[PDB]
Amino acid sequence: QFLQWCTLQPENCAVFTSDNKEMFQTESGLVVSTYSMVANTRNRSHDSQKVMDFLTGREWGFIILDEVHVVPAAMFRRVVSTIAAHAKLGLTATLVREDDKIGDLNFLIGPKLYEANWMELSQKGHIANVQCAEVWCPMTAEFYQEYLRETARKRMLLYIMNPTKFQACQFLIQYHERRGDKIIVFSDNVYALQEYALKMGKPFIYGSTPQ
DNA sequence: AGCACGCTGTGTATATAATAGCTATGGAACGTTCGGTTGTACATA
Repeated sequence: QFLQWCTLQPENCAVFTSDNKEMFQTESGLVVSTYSMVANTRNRSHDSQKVMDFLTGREWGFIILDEVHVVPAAMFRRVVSTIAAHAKLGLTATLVREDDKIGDLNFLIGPKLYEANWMELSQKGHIANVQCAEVWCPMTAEFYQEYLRETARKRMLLYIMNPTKFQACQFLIQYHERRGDKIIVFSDNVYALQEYALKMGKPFIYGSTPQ
């Protein structure tokens, strides 16, 4: 995106991820990295230790914290202190977290400059309109009976795999595919994700996947 | 009938013309047959 929208020459851009760790040697350049590769404290590899020293030694002029709703976490906030910078910007669509650490952003990166409405940009053609829906798949009699006895932690897997949900997902997928739509099926539970994918013969992605 | 002797043809040398037929002898080509597990974050009960 940086290359496409502005005239940033590729020579001055270095991506510090788990794959490649080379750093730009030109006087002034750009580093696009991740919190996991910059907030680590205990164990850094030899290849990743020179890069971190390269980041720390120089006095940067600007830091862009994408998805800044995770910076006030227990350890991610450490990067805001270690990295030297005279300007800090936070970019996030959602500025909410379950705990009370959201307010910590004030003394980490500063105040909230601007906010934008969602419907205003939707009616102006800048973002798409969505008809949100919530389908009620009544649990079948057989599955439901077990839901009463089982404990909290297993009850989750029980009400995620009820057959009616399989039928509803299969019907919607077929209906929208006929409409020439590209569908995404989210699932935080990996076992259900694999079971659904192998049952419908569709690709799936989860945490164990190589980049 | 075998051996000695006389007679007769053949070869070798020389020149020469005529003629047709085969032989060498170089020169050129083509065809056949041998040398994955650990450890730490993060988000939620």
